[PDB]
Amino acid sequence: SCVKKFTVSERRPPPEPGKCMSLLGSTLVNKQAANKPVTILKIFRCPVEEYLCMNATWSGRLFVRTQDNREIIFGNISFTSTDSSPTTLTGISTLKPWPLSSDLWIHSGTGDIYMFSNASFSDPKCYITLCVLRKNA
Amino acid sequence: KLECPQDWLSHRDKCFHVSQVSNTWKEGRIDCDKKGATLLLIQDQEELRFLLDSIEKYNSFWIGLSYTLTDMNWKWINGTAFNSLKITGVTENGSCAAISGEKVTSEGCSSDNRWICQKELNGT
Ligand SMILES: *[C@@H]1O[C@H](CO)[C@@H](O[C@@H]2O[C@H](CO)[C@@H](O)[C@H](O)[C@H]2NC(C)=O)[C@H](O)[C@H]1NC(C)=O
Ligand SMILES: *[C@@H]1O[C@H](CO)[C@@H](O[C@@H]2O[C@H](CO)[C@@H](O)[C@H](O)[C@H]2NC(C)=O)[C@H](O)[C@H]1NC(C)=O
Ligand SMILES: *[C@@H]1O[C@H](CO[C@@H]2O[C@@H](C)[C@@H](O)[C@@H](O)[C@@H]2O)[C@@H](O)[C@H](O)[C@H]1NC(C)=O
Repeated sequence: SCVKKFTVSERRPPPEPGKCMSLLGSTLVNKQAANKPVTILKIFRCPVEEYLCMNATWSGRLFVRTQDNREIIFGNISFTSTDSSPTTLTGISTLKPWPLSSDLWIHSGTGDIYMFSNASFSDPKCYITLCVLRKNA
Repeated sequence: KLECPQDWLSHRDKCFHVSQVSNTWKEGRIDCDKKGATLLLIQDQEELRFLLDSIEKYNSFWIGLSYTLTDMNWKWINGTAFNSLKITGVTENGSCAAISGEKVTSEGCSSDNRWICQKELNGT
């Protein structure tokens, strides 16, 4: 089962088959707990729709901003959507050697970015490109 | 000279509140309204640089500027259309604006960021 939804964008429609769309941002998955001095674990998610319920590909670039306004792209990520199944992570690539501290890492299971609030850089963000596929692509 | 609220920054004809809490642009807008304020309306580069020098500055902060679907144009929450301050971005990647470091960037409205509220003078 898959119920078509599009909440990762509030002012733009999803692309038509077979067009693409650029998405920039990140969700704070554990928002309710995190918005309540101590260093805490924040979990971030790319702007990726779990119930897109259409054959599509997601291709994103993950980055942070340093204390000297420099953007560090620490990794690449990919997801696929199907008309019959929810969105699944299909791959992660990390910049080697790791350009950041141990205070941020990407989870392998999901593509979730785990960060400690004591980090000497900004919250992670994803430059995602959503490409919806034509019928029988 | 108007008395500015407790733990609020003061600069020219404005009072500023920087949130420590992250949320969507709409939730950020609601929060400023509950405080009897509005999201940040940047007057000039001098106002911008004041905030940068007194803000943790590497993170993104929602401002009172978005791509309104009724007008089909970038507009400040005060109803004034946006002109060239420049919004940076190679592509159209969102309908909501935020101060990113020193630059003004477009981002997805459903994203989670901190925000700057403002209380401005409008007479006696
Ligand atoms: C979306 O992609 C799926 C593949 O994941 C397509 O399903 C295939 O459909 C053909 C018939 O058209 C079957 O012969 C295959 O067995 C199906 N593949 C799988 C793996 O289930 C589906 O047709 C695509 N949907 C659209 C609208 O094009
Ligand atoms: C709505 O907000 C905008 C942005 O803060 C105001 O625009 C400024 O207007 C002054 C003149 O009053 C100009 O000198 C500035 O350069 C403008 N700044 C920008 C960035 O546009 C505008 O005044 C406000 N409109 C109303 C009706 O109050
Ligand atoms: C940043 O924090 C790292 C781990 O944080 C830990 O988790 C929180 C929730 C608390 O339980 C805290 O006591 C833990 O330390 C540290 O390993 C690391 O040294 C810290 N980094 C800096 C730069 O201070």
